[PDB]
Amino acid sequence: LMKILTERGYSFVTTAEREIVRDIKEKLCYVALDFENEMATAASSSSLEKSYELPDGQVITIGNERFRCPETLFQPSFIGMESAGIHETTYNSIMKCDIDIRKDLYANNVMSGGTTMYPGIADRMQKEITALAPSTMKIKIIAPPERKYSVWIGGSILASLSTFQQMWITKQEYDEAGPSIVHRKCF
Amino acid sequence: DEDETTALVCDNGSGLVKAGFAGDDAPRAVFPSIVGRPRHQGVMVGMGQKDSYVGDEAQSKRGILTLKYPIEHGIITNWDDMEKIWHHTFYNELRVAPEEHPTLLTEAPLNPKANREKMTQIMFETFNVPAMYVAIQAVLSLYASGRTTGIVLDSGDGVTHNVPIYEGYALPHAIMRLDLAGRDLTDYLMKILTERGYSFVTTAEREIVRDIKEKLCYVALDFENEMATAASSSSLEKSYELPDGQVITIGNERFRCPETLFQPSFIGMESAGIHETTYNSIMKCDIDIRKDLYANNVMSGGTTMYPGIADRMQKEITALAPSTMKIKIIAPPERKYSVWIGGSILASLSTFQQMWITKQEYDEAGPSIVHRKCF
Amino acid sequence: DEDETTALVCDNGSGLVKAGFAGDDAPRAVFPSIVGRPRHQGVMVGMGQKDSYVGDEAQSKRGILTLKYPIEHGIITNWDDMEKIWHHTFYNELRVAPEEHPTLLTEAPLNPKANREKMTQIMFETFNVPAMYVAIQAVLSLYASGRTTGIVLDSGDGVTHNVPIYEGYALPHAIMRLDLAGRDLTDYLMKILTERGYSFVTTAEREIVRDIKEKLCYVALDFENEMATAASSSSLEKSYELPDGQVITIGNERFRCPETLFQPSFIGMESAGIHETTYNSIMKCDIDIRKDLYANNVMSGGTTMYPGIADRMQKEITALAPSTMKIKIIAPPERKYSVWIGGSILASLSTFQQMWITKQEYDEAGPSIVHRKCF
Amino acid sequence: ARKLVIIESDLERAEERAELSEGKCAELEEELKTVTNNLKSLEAQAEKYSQKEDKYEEEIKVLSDKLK
Amino acid sequence: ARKLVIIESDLERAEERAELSEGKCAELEEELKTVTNNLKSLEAQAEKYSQKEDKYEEEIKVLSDKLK
Ligand SMILES: Nc1ncnc2c1ncn2[C@@H]1O[C@H](COP(=O)(O)OP(=O)(O)O)[C@@H](O)[C@H]1O
Ligand SMILES: Nc1ncnc2c1ncn2[C@@H]1O[C@H](COP(=O)(O)OP(=O)(O)O)[C@@H](O)[C@H]1O
Ligand SMILES: [Ca+2]
Ligand SMILES: [Ca+2]
Repeated sequence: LMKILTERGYSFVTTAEREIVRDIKEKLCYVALDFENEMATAASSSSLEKSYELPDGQVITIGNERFRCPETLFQPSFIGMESAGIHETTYNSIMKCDIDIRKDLYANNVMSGGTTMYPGIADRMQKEITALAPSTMKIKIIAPPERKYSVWIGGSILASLSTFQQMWITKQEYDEAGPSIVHRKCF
Repeated sequence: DEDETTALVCDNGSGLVKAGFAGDDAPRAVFPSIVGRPRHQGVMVGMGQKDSYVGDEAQSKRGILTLKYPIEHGIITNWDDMEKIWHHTFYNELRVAPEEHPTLLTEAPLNPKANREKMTQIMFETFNVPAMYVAIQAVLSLYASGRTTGIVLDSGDGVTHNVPIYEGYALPHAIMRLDLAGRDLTDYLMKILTERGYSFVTTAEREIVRDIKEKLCYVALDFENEMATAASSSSLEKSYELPDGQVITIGNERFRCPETLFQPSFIGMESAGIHETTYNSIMKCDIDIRKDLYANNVMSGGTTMYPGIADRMQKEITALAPSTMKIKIIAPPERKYSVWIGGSILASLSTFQQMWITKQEYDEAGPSIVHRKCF
Repeated sequence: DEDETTALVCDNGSGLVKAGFAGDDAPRAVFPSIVGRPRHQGVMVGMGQKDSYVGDEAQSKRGILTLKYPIEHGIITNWDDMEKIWHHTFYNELRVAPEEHPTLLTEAPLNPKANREKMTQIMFETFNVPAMYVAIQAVLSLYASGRTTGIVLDSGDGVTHNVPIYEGYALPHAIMRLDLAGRDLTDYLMKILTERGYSFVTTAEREIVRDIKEKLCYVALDFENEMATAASSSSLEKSYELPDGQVITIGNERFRCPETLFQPSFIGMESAGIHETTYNSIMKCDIDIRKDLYANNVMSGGTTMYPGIADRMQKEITALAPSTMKIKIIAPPERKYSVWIGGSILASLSTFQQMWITKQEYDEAGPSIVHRKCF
Repeated sequence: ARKLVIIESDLERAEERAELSEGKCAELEEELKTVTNNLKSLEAQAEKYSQKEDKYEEEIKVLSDKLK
Repeated sequence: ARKLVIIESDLERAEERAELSEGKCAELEEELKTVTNNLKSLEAQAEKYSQKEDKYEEEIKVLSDKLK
């Protein structure tokens, strides 16, 4: 974001204010549904110009700056890479597995991580996935509402499991098989 | 139902298992014969994988299953799996114990002598079966009509059998055993589809071929005339939008594979069409036996439901064969259960006692007791 | 040289193109198959970018090239680029016009029918080619020794082919097509290197893997015994100071990737090792055909130059197979050009007239003229 | 606050129109499944009938020759 | 403000699945009419083929008698 803000003059240089960007981001910034149609909307000053008086003392009208950065997600070409949008990588993980495995994968897609709380992150998936992919099953993505702690919910479980004994490492087990004990036995 | 031991009825093949309750007319539970592993690692803890998955359970979710075929014509790569396949049938659905009721099975003609004993060992030693038997596929489809003079051709997924069983059984050779049925058809299509680009690789989608096959695919009446018809896009291009999401216009692919039936030359063999093998079983027997054989030809097996399978027989048989009697082939409409209809009979016969095997009879004459006395 | 049209010799794959002058023995120009864009903006005016960069030009300077792969087994994402790839070969180096000399190409077995016509369309319609042909990879490597009874296994970057072509071609299935060669090996290493931290991400350095591979990497004779050897730091830790500036001690990484060859289970498939597929092509044919097949097994393809690729075959083949004949595999030393050696022949044959296609022949029988008549 | 009340008025309208369509769509699909079942059934019979007449005319042709 | 967005989003989601369902439902409804017409047409032809091959059955029979 700080790199792209330089086009307007704003340049949050040091790494301290760099964090302020992250703080401000998670309050108003959102993802572009379709950058093409939203660009023509810039003519209006209602849905664009957003108010956020710096706690310091200088307003930053984040209008076309909100839905500009997230575009990089779908377009990694803006960060020097050949990686395609997250909807291509979806195919990349589906085309590899068996043929009779897909119909049920589309019926269930778990999306975890608090990063997936940006307004306009889930509705875009249905647009790009249904495009270049089989279209005769139930396309369905499970994006847990509070999906940031989804790992923490599962964490409290493993710590309480008894079968966990079959997996965990004991004091002596670390000395018998050396340091590699961990990822030399498990996966 | 309650009184009298009451025996079950079953018919195991090399592709589809047929089994139901007792004293029934038709199979009540026909689960597919599949058992693979999770080459993948099951979630490993999201159950201690094991169960290669089977029954409607496996067939429902092939995706993550490396379907491993145990029974391939004669040789069973592994018997350990078969034990837990039969532990599901009698209990999970039928809810009855084999340690209480007799049992009936089918015999694949010309099967290694060691196999018929290995199976019985599982019953007598562990599942305690004081009474059971293993009858011969084709002969069962017979005893269920109204005559003692007909030739039968029974087959499905195992191997083809041209058994002219009418007045008696076994004399010179007549009967034939041909490894070319069901599973062979499912294996051949994927190879030929590669010419168009389509390549159903793994063994999971291999089954999808069989599923799609039994809905539209048909047999070529005359490949010569049907080839010129390809110019048109009405009788050829068939619609079948993959449940996944990609149409496959099976036009010239439908009546291409079945041609192999009449032309085994396309599968590396000298075997002639099924209309030559017909002669091969007729020319051997006596001279004054033919006129009535043509008047009755039993065609059993659900494989003979492909559109264009019966009408072709009248064209090829009447060609290079005597032509002054009544050429007539009995192709039962639902000829897949013809064996099951006959199975329910043997299990209820009393003369059956003259044929079946009793607990003690297996120990007195040793393991060979079965095919050392009967045929 | 001058008199007689004099035909060229070529062999295009899905990774490396082999082409030279005419009447030669070996390829004179072997440029890499790469064509990307300047995702970056070329200097945009410091030439109107375009040229995705190709030939020694692109390979010399990958850095600022988003190498876009056009030909992926069967499907060509875009044909427009292929047009200007062939406009460089015949002219920039060979300095000869295809509108004067015939042309010879290779056929990737089981390739979509629509592709063989799309290519020919580029020649006949634009490059005016009154005479050309497209022969089958493996069969060419054959006709170049001294016998009419040998089984061939030809592959490189495209897909693996187990073709038992000796006395004839095509009968039941025998032959096999497996998408697991060259490009597949280059793609698998980067994934496994991530376990140590090394992650060659972009497709540019992806090629560096292939370059480094063909200098030190070798195949595991027996992964079990070689694992215990890891304790020592002599045969494992290999030196290769990155031309950039960071050593990569490829010790247990060299003989780890090749294991996938024998164990396709590591790439999500049911395909068995290459020694099982060998049986898969032998068990199908006649019984009295084997004893001489083992006595001769042709192994073509530069891929079979990895140290520890031939000695392993004798270990696995002699295991689960008949063992009373002469087990013998012919692995030509320089077996990469085995196809090129055979190519120079077909282009010079006169009987070739019985097989090749003439200008008018393409219009009389339509586009399908090629694979509608030949095989 | 007022906009919060207005936005809800349009939501219920789309939900009902979607449910009403799904109701008929499922019925049409079920009907299609029944029709297509008889379609191929009649086609099979039509092909069989065509096979019969072809064999009949062929035999009749022979009967005529023998009659003469 | 957040509640508004949640409901406003539901409107876009409800409107999307509505126009998509109705669009396909209308296409399906129109297709059924075409398939139904084909069914009636094929059924009619099958009837003509059935009554024809039956006429040959009685024709080939009477000719067999005259031949005898
Ligand atoms: N309606 C049908 N039409 C044509 N073939 C069918 C039909 N239903 C089943 N089949 C086929 O019949 C075969 C299974 O028949 P079955 O008698 O159970 O064989 P087997 O006993 O040899 O295992 C499979 O090839 C299957 O595709
Ligand atoms: N000296 C070598 N040793 C081992 N592999 C080699 C050697 N030279 C080339 N190769 C490999 O051979 C492959 C290219 O062989 P080639 O016959 O041109 O394949 P294709 O025709 O399938 O494109 C590449 O994987 C390359 O790394
Ligand atoms: Ca059978
Ligand atoms: Ca190759």
